[PDB]
Amino acid sequence: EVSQDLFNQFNLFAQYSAAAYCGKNNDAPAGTNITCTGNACPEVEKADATFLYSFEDSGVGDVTGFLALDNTNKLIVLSFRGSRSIENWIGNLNFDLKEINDICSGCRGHDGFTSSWRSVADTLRQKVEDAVREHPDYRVVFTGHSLGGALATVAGADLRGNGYDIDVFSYGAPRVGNRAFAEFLTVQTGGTLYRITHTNDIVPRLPPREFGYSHSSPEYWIKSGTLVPVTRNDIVKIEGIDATGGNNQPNIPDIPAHLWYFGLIGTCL
Amino acid sequence: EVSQDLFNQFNLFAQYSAAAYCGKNNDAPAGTNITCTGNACPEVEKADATFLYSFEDSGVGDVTGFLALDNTNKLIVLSFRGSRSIENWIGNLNFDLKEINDICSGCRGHDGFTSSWRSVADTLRQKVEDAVREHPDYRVVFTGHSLGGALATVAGADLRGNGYDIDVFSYGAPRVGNRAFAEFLTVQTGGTLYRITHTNDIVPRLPPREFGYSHSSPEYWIKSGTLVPVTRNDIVKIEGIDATGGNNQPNIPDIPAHLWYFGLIGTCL
Ligand SMILES: *[C@@H]1O[C@H](CO)[C@@H](O)[C@H](O)[C@H]1NC(C)=O
Ligand SMILES: *[C@@H]1O[C@H](CO)[C@@H](O)[C@H](O)[C@H]1NC(C)=O
Ligand SMILES: [Mg+2]
Ligand SMILES: [Mg+2]
Repeated sequence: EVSQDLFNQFNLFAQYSAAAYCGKNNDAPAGTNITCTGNACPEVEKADATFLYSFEDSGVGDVTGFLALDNTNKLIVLSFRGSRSIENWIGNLNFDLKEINDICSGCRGHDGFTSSWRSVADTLRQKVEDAVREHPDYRVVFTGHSLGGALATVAGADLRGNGYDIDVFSYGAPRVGNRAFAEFLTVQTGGTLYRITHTNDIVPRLPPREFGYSHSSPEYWIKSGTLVPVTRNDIVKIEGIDATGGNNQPNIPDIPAHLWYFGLIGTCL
Repeated sequence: EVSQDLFNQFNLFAQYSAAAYCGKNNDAPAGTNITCTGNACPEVEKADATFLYSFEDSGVGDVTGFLALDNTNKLIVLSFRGSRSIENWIGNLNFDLKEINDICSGCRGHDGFTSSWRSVADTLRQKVEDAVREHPDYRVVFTGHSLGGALATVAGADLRGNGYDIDVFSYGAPRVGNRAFAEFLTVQTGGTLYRITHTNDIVPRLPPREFGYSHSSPEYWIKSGTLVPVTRNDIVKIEGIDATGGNNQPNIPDIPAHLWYFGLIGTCL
């Protein structure tokens, strides 16, 4: 229940997000080709994909990721990495909200996520703004898995509307803000947010709705199981803020489902 | 390629080997249903498979695994687990041989593998013969991945001939003995050994041939890639002792290939 072209984009940026974990380089020199261990990003390798900027443990919050240039699919991809130990990150995850009137009025965002992007915003903003210059005809995409998907969502909403669209592909991303921030991410122009979830993944269910958090619409839900390859007919678009019938169900969640988004993600062989 | 039935058996015992890693209850009571985390053994869960005897950190070489009763497929499965950390086990691997003339004269086996099996052979032989006694129409299968594949190979060659056939399914198993032991394993009576390898897996290339180690015949080589699903057309039968063309090729080996035998194995999500 998705166009074949959309399914390919979902698959391609899932591998870009996985490359933020399994890239052979975290302190790469700019210009080297992007490769993954254990065949984690086969389609990223097939393209003329090179680094533009890499960062490890930058700002505060340990923001890790890279900015890439794809000459085959005609993209500038900013990819954030999730936590190095997702099992640890889930348990020690804070729930405090912080007023983010700098993005939208009445909006409240997860304090950890918002403050992490700001500490790196001023640096990352020029790196994307220098890349969009030398390649204005290229599509700028923000992507990330787990915490990376949350960072890409905050970064996308903060840099949108300055001359270029920014599309965001998040995989297993947690809730990032309150109802007002969820409404903002749902209708904000200048790019499309693609929020991907997998079965009963626990992370898209955190922080709880009992703490004022809310999800943006729509949701692209993967019904196929863990370690099962994903097809076009295994994805359901679910419209509605905080809608049920997808990842937001009152059943018992699962951690392994967090690591299977079109393939192995969040870890490397 | 292999037949549809043999392909189904290759898949089933790969999950029995993977269950030795990702069994939820390692110190499981006898009679509890066999389940896995991360969907690591869905075919075992679908079957009426229960634990007969579970052993963890047993014997000398930290022998871990379980004996299982499968009433759906009429099987008595002895599954051996590999090393907890495959990377550290590959490095700290001795190449010392020890005479095992009581299995076959002129035969020498890897001193580590043979001594570990002997440290629990008496205990495990009784548990197996007890299960064969109450289910004489059941097939006895020894299986294992990595170090577990080596233990299943030497335990089969030892216990064979005592009234019940013993088939062995090994996945990514290293060499265990000299050429005299390889020819014995190749033509031994009372059961069939299925030695299964994947692309350029490093473990079936250890210990090196230059230290007096040989591989039994034949070889079932999975030529499909890592994180790629296996079809029956992706398995190649290769006859000949120490034959080349499958896993034994003059190229650079790979560790991730060791963790993909029909699915994720050797680690758990
Ligand atoms: C980098 O990628 C390009 C495009 O595929 C390729 O032609 C080039 O050889 C790659 N560089 C290396 C060192 O592999
Ligand atoms: C255990 O498995 C058997 C056979 O598959 C089934 O009849 C039984 O209901 C199961 N019980 C539990 C608790 O899983
Ligand atoms: Mg959201
Ligand atoms: Mg052998």
